[PDB]
Amino acid sequence: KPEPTDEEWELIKTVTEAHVATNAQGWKQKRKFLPKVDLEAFSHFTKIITPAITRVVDFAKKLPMFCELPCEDQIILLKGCCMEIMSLRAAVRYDPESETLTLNGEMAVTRGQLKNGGLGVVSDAIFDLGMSLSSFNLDDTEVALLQAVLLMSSDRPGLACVERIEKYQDSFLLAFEHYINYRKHHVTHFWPKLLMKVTDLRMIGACHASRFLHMPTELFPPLFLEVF
Amino acid sequence: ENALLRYLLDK
Ligand SMILES: CCOc1nc(C(=O)NCC(=O)O)c(O)c2ccc(Oc3c(C)cc(C(=O)c4cc(C)cc(C)c4)cc3C)cc12
Repeated sequence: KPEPTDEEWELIKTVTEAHVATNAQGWKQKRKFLPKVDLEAFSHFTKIITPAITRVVDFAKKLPMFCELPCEDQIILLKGCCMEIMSLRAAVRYDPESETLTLNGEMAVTRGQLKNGGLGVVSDAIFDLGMSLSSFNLDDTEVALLQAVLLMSSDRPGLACVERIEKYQDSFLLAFEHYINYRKHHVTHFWPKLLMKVTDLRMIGACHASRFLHMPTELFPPLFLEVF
Repeated sequence: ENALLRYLLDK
């Protein structure tokens, strides 16, 4: 089973570090269990959205490949994957004992809070992912690599460098699988099942976008509105 | 129009 090359070991070091550097309190100790849909639920959530969006922006910037694209491309790639990444980042922090996700490394939310907080069915999707990601035992390199795959998505509307972006994603995909091969998880068909999680995360990002077409806008943090 | 994003990306 092919294990990672040396150029790939360096790409794994690059992405892991950029992720660790932009991941809140890498946190179970520094927790804060929170208590038609109440805009009072919005307050706690929209107030924590901007610091989360920013961390994704910071992860992106710390990948050279990302910095080599034209700004209008960087904007489109960040719009398209921000919720996908914030969502992976909460899902790997699912605690089966409390049945909670940890947002921003501190706030512990439940299925019910996130849903009635305005996320709706997307809440069930993210909890379901976290539950099903428990047995995967993804480490910081695996998560960072999933993030780079979502970030470097060639099919986002308006992109100029479709060909370059695709070439970068192929790169991360090969490092990711060779690292997966190296790690020998005690789970069957590990690589296939991960690619299925990537589709689960991309459904979360497409449904969030669609659910943001709801009526005022000034009530919503300004960076949240700029990443729909 | 992606003014805050644009800022956070150039800085
Ligand atoms: C859980 C995984 O997504 C998240 N993950 C993290 C996280 O852990 N990030 C880690 C990191 O980057 O280091 C968060 O901090 C989140 C904060 C709010 C949120 O959820 C929202 C809520 C609770 C409401 C709105 C909205 O304003 C709204 C949205 C829609 C789709 C529809 C309507 C009507 C309103 C938007 C979002 C992103 C989702 C978060």
